[PDB]
Amino acid sequence: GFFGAIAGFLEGGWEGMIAGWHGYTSHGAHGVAVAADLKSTQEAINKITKNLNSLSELEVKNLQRLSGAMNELHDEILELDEKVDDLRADTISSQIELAVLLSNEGIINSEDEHLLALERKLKKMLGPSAVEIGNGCFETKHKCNQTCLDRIAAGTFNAGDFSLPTFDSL
Amino acid sequence: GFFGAIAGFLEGGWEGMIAGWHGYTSHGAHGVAVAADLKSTQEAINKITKNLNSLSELEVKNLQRLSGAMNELHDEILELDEKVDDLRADTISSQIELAVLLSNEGIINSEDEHLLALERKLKKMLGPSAVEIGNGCFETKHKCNQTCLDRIAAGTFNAGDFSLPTFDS
Amino acid sequence: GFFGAIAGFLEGGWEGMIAGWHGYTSHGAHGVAVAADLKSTQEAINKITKNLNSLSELEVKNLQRLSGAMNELHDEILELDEKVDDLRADTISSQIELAVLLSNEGIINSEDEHLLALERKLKKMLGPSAVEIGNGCFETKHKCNQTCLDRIAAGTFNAGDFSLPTFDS
Amino acid sequence: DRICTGITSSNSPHVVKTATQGEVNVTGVIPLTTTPTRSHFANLKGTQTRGKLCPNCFNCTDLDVALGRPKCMGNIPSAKVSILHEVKPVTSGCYPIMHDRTKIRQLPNLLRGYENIRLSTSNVINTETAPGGPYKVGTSGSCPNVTNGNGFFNTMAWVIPKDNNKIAINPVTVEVPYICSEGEDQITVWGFHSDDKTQMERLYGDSNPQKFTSSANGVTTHYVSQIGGFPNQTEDEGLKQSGRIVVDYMVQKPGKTGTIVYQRGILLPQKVWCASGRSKVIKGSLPLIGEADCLHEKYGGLNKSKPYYTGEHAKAIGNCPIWVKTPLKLANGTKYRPPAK
Amino acid sequence: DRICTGITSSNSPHVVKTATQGEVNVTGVIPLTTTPTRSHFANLKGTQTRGKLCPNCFNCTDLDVALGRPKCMGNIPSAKVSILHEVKPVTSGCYPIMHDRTKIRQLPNLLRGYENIRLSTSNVINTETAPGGPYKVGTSGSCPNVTNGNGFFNTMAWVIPKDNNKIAINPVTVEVPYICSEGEDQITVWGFHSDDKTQMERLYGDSNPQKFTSSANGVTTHYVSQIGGFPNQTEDEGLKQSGRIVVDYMVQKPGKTGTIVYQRGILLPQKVWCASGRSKVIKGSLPLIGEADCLHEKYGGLNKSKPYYTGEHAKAIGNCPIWVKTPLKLANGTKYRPPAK
Amino acid sequence: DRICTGITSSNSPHVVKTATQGEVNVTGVIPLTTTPTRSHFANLKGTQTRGKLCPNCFNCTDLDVALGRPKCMGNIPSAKVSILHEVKPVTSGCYPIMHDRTKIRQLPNLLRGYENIRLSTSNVINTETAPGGPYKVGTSGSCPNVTNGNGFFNTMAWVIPKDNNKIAINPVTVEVPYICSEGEDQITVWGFHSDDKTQMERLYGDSNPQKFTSSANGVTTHYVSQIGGFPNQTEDEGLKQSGRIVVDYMVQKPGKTGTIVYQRGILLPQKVWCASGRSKVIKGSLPLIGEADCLHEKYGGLNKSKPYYTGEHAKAIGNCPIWVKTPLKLANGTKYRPPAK
Ligand SMILES: CC(=O)N[C@H]1[C@H](O[C@H]2[C@@H](O)[C@@H](CO)O[C@@H](O[C@H]3[C@H](O)[C@@H](O)[C@H](O)O[C@@H]3CO)[C@@H]2O)O[C@H](CO)[C@@H](O)[C@@H]1O[C@@H]1O[C@H](CO)[C@H](O)[C@H](O[C@]2(C(=O)O)C[C@H](O)[C@@H](NC(C)=O)[C@H]([C@H](O)[C@H](O)CO)O2)[C@H]1O
Ligand SMILES: CC(=O)N[C@H]1[C@H](O[C@H]2[C@@H](O)[C@@H](CO)O[C@@H](O[C@H]3[C@H](O)[C@@H](O)[C@H](O)O[C@@H]3CO)[C@@H]2O)O[C@H](CO)[C@@H](O)[C@@H]1O[C@@H]1O[C@H](CO)[C@H](O)[C@H](O[C@]2(C(=O)O)C[C@H](O)[C@@H](NC(C)=O)[C@H]([C@H](O)[C@H](O)CO)O2)[C@H]1O
Ligand SMILES: CC(=O)N[C@H]1[C@H](O[C@H]2[C@@H](O)[C@@H](CO)O[C@@H](O[C@H]3[C@H](O)[C@@H](O)[C@H](O)O[C@@H]3CO)[C@@H]2O)O[C@H](CO)[C@@H](O)[C@@H]1O[C@@H]1O[C@H](CO)[C@H](O)[C@H](O[C@]2(C(=O)O)C[C@H](O)[C@@H](NC(C)=O)[C@H]([C@H](O)[C@H](O)CO)O2)[C@H]1O
Ligand SMILES: *[C@@H]1O[C@H](CO)[C@@H](O[C@@H]2O[C@H](CO)[C@@H](O[C@@H]3O[C@H](CO)[C@@H](O)[C@H](O)[C@@H]3O)[C@H](O)[C@H]2NC(C)=O)[C@H](O)[C@H]1NC(C)=O
Ligand SMILES: *[C@@H]1O[C@H](CO)[C@@H](O[C@@H]2O[C@H](CO)[C@@H](O)[C@H](O)[C@H]2NC(C)=O)[C@H](O)[C@H]1NC(C)=O
Ligand SMILES: *[C@@H]1O[C@H](CO)[C@@H](O[C@@H]2O[C@H](CO)[C@@H](O)[C@H](O)[C@H]2NC(C)=O)[C@H](O)[C@H]1NC(C)=O
Ligand SMILES: *[C@@H]1O[C@H](CO)[C@@H](O[C@@H]2O[C@H](CO)[C@@H](O)[C@H](O)[C@H]2NC(C)=O)[C@H](O)[C@H]1NC(C)=O
Ligand SMILES: *[C@@H]1O[C@H](CO)[C@@H](O[C@@H]2O[C@H](CO)[C@@H](O)[C@H](O)[C@H]2NC(C)=O)[C@H](O)[C@H]1NC(C)=O
Ligand SMILES: *[C@@H]1O[C@H](CO)[C@@H](O[C@@H]2O[C@H](CO)[C@@H](O)[C@H](O)[C@H]2NC(C)=O)[C@H](O)[C@H]1NC(C)=O
Ligand SMILES: *[C@@H]1O[C@H](CO)[C@@H](O[C@@H]2O[C@H](CO)[C@@H](O)[C@H](O)[C@H]2NC(C)=O)[C@H](O)[C@H]1NC(C)=O
Ligand SMILES: *[C@@H]1O[C@H](CO)[C@@H](O[C@@H]2O[C@H](CO)[C@@H](O)[C@H](O)[C@H]2NC(C)=O)[C@H](O)[C@H]1NC(C)=O
Ligand SMILES: *[C@@H]1O[C@H](CO)[C@@H](O[C@@H]2O[C@H](CO)[C@@H](O)[C@H](O)[C@H]2NC(C)=O)[C@H](O)[C@H]1NC(C)=O
Ligand SMILES: *[C@@H]1O[C@H](CO)[C@@H](O)[C@H](O)[C@H]1NC(C)=O
Ligand SMILES: *[C@@H]1O[C@H](CO)[C@@H](O)[C@H](O)[C@H]1NC(C)=O
Ligand SMILES: *[C@@H]1O[C@H](CO)[C@@H](O)[C@H](O)[C@H]1NC(C)=O
Repeated sequence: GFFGAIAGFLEGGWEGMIAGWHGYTSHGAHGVAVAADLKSTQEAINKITKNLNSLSELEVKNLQRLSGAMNELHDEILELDEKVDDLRADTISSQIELAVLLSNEGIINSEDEHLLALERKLKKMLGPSAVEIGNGCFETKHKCNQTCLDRIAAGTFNAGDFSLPTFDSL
Repeated sequence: GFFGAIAGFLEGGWEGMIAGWHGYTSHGAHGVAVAADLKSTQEAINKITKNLNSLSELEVKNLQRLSGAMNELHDEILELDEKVDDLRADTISSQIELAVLLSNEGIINSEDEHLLALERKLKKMLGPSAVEIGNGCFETKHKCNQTCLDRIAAGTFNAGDFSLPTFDS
Repeated sequence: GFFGAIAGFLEGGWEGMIAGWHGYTSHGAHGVAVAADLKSTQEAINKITKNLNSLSELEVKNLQRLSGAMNELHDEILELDEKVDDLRADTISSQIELAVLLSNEGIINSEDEHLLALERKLKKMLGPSAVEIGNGCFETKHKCNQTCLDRIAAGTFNAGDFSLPTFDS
Repeated sequence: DRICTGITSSNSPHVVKTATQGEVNVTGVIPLTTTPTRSHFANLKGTQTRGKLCPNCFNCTDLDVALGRPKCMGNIPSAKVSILHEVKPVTSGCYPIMHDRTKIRQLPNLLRGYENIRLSTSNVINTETAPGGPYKVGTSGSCPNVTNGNGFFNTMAWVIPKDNNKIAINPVTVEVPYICSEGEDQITVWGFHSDDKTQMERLYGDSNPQKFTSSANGVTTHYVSQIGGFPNQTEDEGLKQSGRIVVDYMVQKPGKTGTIVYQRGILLPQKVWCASGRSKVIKGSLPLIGEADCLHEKYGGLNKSKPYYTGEHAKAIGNCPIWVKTPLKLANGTKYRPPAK
Repeated sequence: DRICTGITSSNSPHVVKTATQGEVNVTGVIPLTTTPTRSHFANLKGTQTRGKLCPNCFNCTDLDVALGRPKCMGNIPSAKVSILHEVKPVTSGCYPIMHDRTKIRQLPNLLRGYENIRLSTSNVINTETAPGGPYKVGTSGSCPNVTNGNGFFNTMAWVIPKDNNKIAINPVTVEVPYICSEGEDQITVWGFHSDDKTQMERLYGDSNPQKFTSSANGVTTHYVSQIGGFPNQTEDEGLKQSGRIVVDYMVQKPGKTGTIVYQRGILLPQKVWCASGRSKVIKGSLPLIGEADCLHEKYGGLNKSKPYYTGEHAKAIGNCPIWVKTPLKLANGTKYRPPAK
Repeated sequence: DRICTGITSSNSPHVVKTATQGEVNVTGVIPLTTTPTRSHFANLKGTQTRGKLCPNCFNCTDLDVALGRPKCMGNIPSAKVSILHEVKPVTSGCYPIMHDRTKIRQLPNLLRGYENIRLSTSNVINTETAPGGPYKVGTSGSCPNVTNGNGFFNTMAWVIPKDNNKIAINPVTVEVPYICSEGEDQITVWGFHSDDKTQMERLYGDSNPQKFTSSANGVTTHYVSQIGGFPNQTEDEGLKQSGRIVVDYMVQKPGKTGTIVYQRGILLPQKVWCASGRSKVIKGSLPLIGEADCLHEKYGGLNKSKPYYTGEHAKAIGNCPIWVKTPLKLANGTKYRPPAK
């Protein structure tokens, strides 16, 4: 979004990322490895699913006929009744449009926020020996190929598997 | 929230945190110390208070009777008038519901943002010798019991009080 | 905002920052240098311009006279019609008031978010030898007067210009 | 090695509007609308739906039933939802009416607006004490009853002056009492028969135009009869007749009396409608086929899937999608990004 | 040691809905609604509130005042807000009226819809030049005036043909002139007296039903009188009478005249109502007790605390809470978290 | 050295409201509203706008045209948008009408509500077969025709009884047929002439008041004529006359008949209005000057700049700004900050 543009996040995207919307890339001698983070993808999906349920919860009064106003006899009143219905339809429509607009605004905006959170998952796993650049990238002392990258995505990656120091967990 | 879930933030909470909604914990030999941050708590409360004033500022036109339409004589008109009132009430109600939903959306969402900001307060106080993990935690070279944590929350913590280096303020 | 208040971001502002809304300051032997970031400013302006287009896209049905209801003969009906118009004006106005309030809420809130992204621009440029304090400031090994700061704002700054290490892109 | 955070790149044909980024392509959406297709109308799920007023009255129109045409009496079940299937209801029998001279056609459409509809079990006026000399009650072969004897609309009494009473009268006034129960509206049916100069004199002893005036809840209506030269018989039994009747209805709110001022040819109200509650009413057609979540004036019966719908907005009742101007979509993916350089 | 950022854990019985996380428990809420309780109605704070039309007219119903019943004349104060306390207003004296035969009952409810109400100070029609031969003005013991002499409704003149003029007339036409001030609506009260055959001939020289027709702003209404056999006296002075009057009202917009076509027994308009502005009107009951921010048709007077309210929506005026479907809560705390392991 | 992220400090005279920070000063705003200024009315851009019904009928008022006044027949263009410039339309010729005794004045305002308006080319009632004995058609010098001979309203026929027919009659009934094309409303114009006692007998052979009754779509209206002593001629041709006509209109929906019950002096309907579609109508004034995006009842013609506007809300058609309570502004800058020491 606007954050990633200013922060110098990569503006392009990775076609290799299929299992999910968000994840990690690894750049080294092997070339470029790509892995999706399912947790980050799932969270985004749950937010959207909740947002879909929320929009679907809206109820409005039925518009039916007036019980008393009779055709021919009360045509003037009926014209006003038609007008009342039309304006109700118009007003609720624009309100729903606003609710959906704000929903889509949130979903698209939350992308960089996901990336920022994926930094924190990546950072902790990599241990204190890795170097944070700031553009969403870390420089590692160890090599990290597709097999390595995949363990990161799964959250099972250990830095001791390259004799590197770790943040010992709780 | 969704950030904290991905970021590996602690999903549980601290019953010992009473003086406020947000704050710090210290895990060491002393066991686990817990302190609330009043600055972060006040900010959250003021945001909500302003948000309450905003919701309370809404005005809508009164619904009263038609001055001209007489009972019995104009019952058909009066039925439509009744319908107009019903639909106004329905529409404004759903609009207010939307406004409150978004308000609650903001308040609940802002939690992780508060945590993220407490990181920046904690980090500067802890000085350059501490190590940022990324999960909202810092590992310190020095010990920090409840007395130490209280100094952090109060913003008085100095790293030179452990002969450790500081970011010069 | 509330983030910057808790994070201990500088709450004041810089009159010297003219070319833009957001940017950097440099504190050293030179005194205090100030430069605006056009990229961050442009982004903020574009979001607002898009937000203006969105608000301007709203269409609502015209209110005109009833074709059938005649003056004098149908004055009771006409009174209800006037009420229908009045409430439409009232309801849609408050909806627009809500839409605009949320727009400005987003715009004002996004200030600290811009700063947080400007940290990431600054951090990468400064290279691995710089020290992140956490309050939006970095400590450098080199001097950075106004000429240096301008290079940072422009994104042309290299740490090799002081023979310091860089994150190579 | 350098490890970064990245976002996928895929085909992004779908578009959504945002507040701060305008329209953006995305990898996936959840559609929030559909355009429904026109279908037959149906019963509203979880609610008995009224079509014909009297379902067991075969070969009877709603107006037939509302007027109390012989052979067309029966149970009128309550319903919280009713379909208006005749914008201008017609009769299909009994004595020839000149419908367009009053508001009478809309009477069954008025009734169906109520939840409960019943015909009164006693007469609202005793014809044997009704003003305007002694009467005998007239009938017609146009209105054969359940044993095919000559009858008349059960809501009215075609009162005829006795042989010693064939004389003109000044306009006389009868008060129509309120005979319904707590909360019920009373709908009083009444009218007047007229004929050519000869039959008028035979039946009533007067061949001058007769005058009628009703008054209830501030509403007055005035009629003047026509002597011969009537328009052709229509929507009746098909049996040729020289006379015509004019029928009207009179709404009496709870505890309210009405008055009818009449001369010769008066059809005095007998059985009256007692109605209460409200039925939700929309335009539709018969028969009702199956069930549906939503009855929609334009699409008929439709079941609810998406929360919203696009197309022709109209009156609709039940569990319905909400109308919107445009096909809205909820984003279920990421804003489009080009493949990495 | 490890120092972390953390969130409290407390009992979280309260629930709020969110867009992206559904319903969540929280440690604290600010309630935005209350359910009001029924209270007596009151004066609207900062606005003089009308109950009775004429506060100084003791033993007078609003309809009494509107008809100009003797002893029931007085100042009618302006009001921007009015309580409708009689859905079907009644009289409590004077000559027996057959109320339900016209729209007359609603007359004071029509008047209270205006901000300003005054009775005209001159008569709108001079009875000594009024069509239909020479007249004398009639009075009754049913309508004792302020000195307990025989009087009549001050809005009307019970005109009677003189002894040399006791003869039937063809329907004559009178123009009712507009006599109110700039911007005012004129509300013209008029009617007709009727009796049994004997009194009709004695008073008017005709015992046939008389006919009356009014016309104003496109509205025509037609009446036919009844001769004897009247409904029983009610809402009157309690003195036995053989005759009944029918009363109606006629609205004349600024500068607009109306016409009345009448025969014998006519009650000609005298003093007329002159009204202007609009008063905000809601249903309520009397007496008004104290002050309130808001008058609510269902809950009476209530003061404003919470911004919204739940319960029975109805018409309401003043500084009111806004009705909502559900008891909304503003979140004032943190989403529930289990105690840390 | 220490490098930080900072925000500007500038003059911040503008204020906007936020959800969570209340009102805050900002360095710049984008105004979203303006208060419009009152202007002359105009043509609606992209839509032909109707003013006078018949623009080329010079020295003819809208009411003149609607009544079918001679010389005031002409091209009446269709229009999807119409200006109501006469709240109470007046005539400017032909025989003296007592306008205020019916709803007739609003007739052209009713017509302009339709998109298409045409006068029928054949008569709806044959005067040579109309009930009430044989007739001749009358004319007047007050209504000079296209060759300046004595004429009358083209919508009506001033029928006069022939010399063998100078006699009073009982009320006779004519049925008014529906003669318009598919979808069209028929607006039937009719009335009755009256005069002093002498002229009534010369013309009609009866000097008693005459009675007239119309009936259409459930609506009955009743009139009784006046004999002499009329109000003064106004809004007419200016030629002195002893008689007055009363004119009324009767709306017939597709396929619906109406009836008129009449005696002497009847103005039988001839040419009738056939109208269809809907014109969008707002109050305005003439002449229309130039073009505009929006026609606004209060501001006249105005062009659209800002998306919203403040001021007097009223009916408006076209491409209009949306009314709002307050001058809203979109923030275009940063929240105020004090200069940093
Ligand atoms: C009324 C009658 O007898 N009608 C019969 C019809 O009669 C014709 C001819 O006799 C003839 C007379 O010259 O012309 C018609 O009238 C002419 C005539 O010039 C003048 O009288 C008049 O001024 O101008 C008219 C111009 O047209 C006259 O109407 O002849 C037919 C064929 O022979 C015959 O079928 C008619 O008899 C009626 O028919 C119907 C069915 O077609 C029924 O059987 C009628 O019985 C009823 C009915 O059920 O409707 C019997 C009811 O008991 C009775 N009800 C009451 C309360 O009296 C009704 C009632 O009389 C009529 O319905 C009222 O119109 O009649 C049967 O009479
Ligand atoms: C007119 C009269 O004398 N009425 C008094 C009443 O008279 C009785 C007897 O005449 C009786 C015997 O014939 O007949 C009763 O009616 C008969 C009638 O013959 C039939 O038509 C009818 O169908 O059947 C009836 C019998 O079954 C008739 O009513 O007797 C009572 C008993 O004392 C007496 O009260 C009547 O006198 C009137 O009383 C009231 C008080 O109750 C008033 O004082 C009346 O004075 C007024 C009034 O104030 O209203 C005097 C007014 O000046 C006068 N107003 C005008 C404008 O003239 C009115 C006016 O006459 C009446 O209101 C007209 O109804 O009367 C007092 O007259
Ligand atoms: C018919 C006639 O003579 N009209 C003229 C009228 O004459 C005077 C005198 O006769 C006078 C003598 O006593 O009586 C006046 O009426 C008295 C009446 O006697 C009393 O009972 C009553 O209480 O008071 C009345 C007023 O005091 C009577 O009015 O008036 C003048 C005298 O010269 C004259 O203008 C009248 O002639 C009419 O004038 C107009 C123009 O002003 C037209 O030319 C009329 O021609 C027409 C018309 O075109 O309008 C001719 C038409 O052919 C005819 N239309 C039809 C369908 O027949 C109309 C029609 O008569 C009018 O509408 C009638 O009101 O007249 C011309 O007649
Ligand atoms: C405009 O008005 C003139 C006169 O007002 C109309 O012309 C006239 O029409 C009448 C009746 O048609 C003529 O009067 C006579 O009619 C009898 C009918 O039996 C006839 O027998 C007589 O011989 C006589 O014609 C009258 O002569 C005639 N012309 C004039 C100059 O009066 C004219 O029709 C009107 N214009 C339009 C377009 O209708
Ligand atoms: C973004 O979406 C738009 C609209 O869905 C795409 O534009 C369409 O592309 C198709 C090709 O498959 C054409 O047939 C249509 O005519 C286009 N319509 C419009 C309105 O442009 C566009 O290609 C998408 N962009 C990306 C990058 O996926
Ligand atoms: C249906 O048929 C006839 C209508 O003529 C009714 O039976 C007649 O009623 C009259 C009443 O005056 C009596 O003379 C006899 O009972 C019958 N006479 C003839 C000639 O049939 C019968 O009551 C009507 N109604 C029903 C059956 O409910
Ligand atoms: C929105 O999310 C995805 C769109 O990519 C939809 O598809 C699901 O994606 C998840 C990946 O986490 C997998 O279970 C499958 O690929 C898909 N599941 C199913 C059941 O199709 C997902 O269905 C969409 N959600 C909604 C509510 O529409
Ligand atoms: C979250 O709030 C809900 C609503 O108050 C709690 O559920 C209620 O629990 C109480 C006591 O256990 C019961 O009396 C109510 O009947 C429950 N209501 C419903 C709707 O279930 C729930 O216990 C709370 N959860 C937590 C973790 O605090
Ligand atoms: C109330 O009572 C009577 C009406 O019956 C009025 O008395 C009349 O007063 C005038 C004064 O000029 C006398 O000329 C009449 O002779 C009186 N009539 C009778 C029958 O006594 C009295 O004025 C009325 N007072 C009002 C209306 O204020
Ligand atoms: C929102 O809830 C908080 C609770 O966290 C309230 O804050 C408390 O208010 C009391 C009295 O005002 C004071 O002691 C402190 O401000 C808070 N107490 C504690 C123990 O934290 C706050 O008042 C609530 N806000 C509103 C508007 O009701
Ligand atoms: C922020 O708020 C308002 C902006 O309207 C400023 O207050 C106004 O400033 C004008 C200009 O001199 C003076 O009339 C008064 O000081 C205020 N007038 C009104 C009507 O409020 C305020 O000074 C602004 N503050 C800053 C720091 O910019
Ligand atoms: C919002 O404000 C910005 C400036 O604060 C406007 O952009 C500047 O406009 C001036 C002249 O109007 C130019 O000289 C600058 O080059 C513009 N860009 C800057 C200062 O970065 C912008 O036009 C405003 N937005 C709208 C929609 O009017
Ligand atoms: C914490 O640190 C200091 C050391 O003197 C003091 O406050 C206290 O003795 C220590 N222990 C506890 C439990 O506070
Ligand atoms: C800062 O930069 C260079 C030296 O590095 C030179 O221009 C001068 O010393 C300084 N100039 C300014 C404007 O501060
Ligand atoms: C109308 O004429 C009558 C007498 O014929 C007179 O009373 C009245 O003042 C006149 N008014 C006008 C407006 O000419």
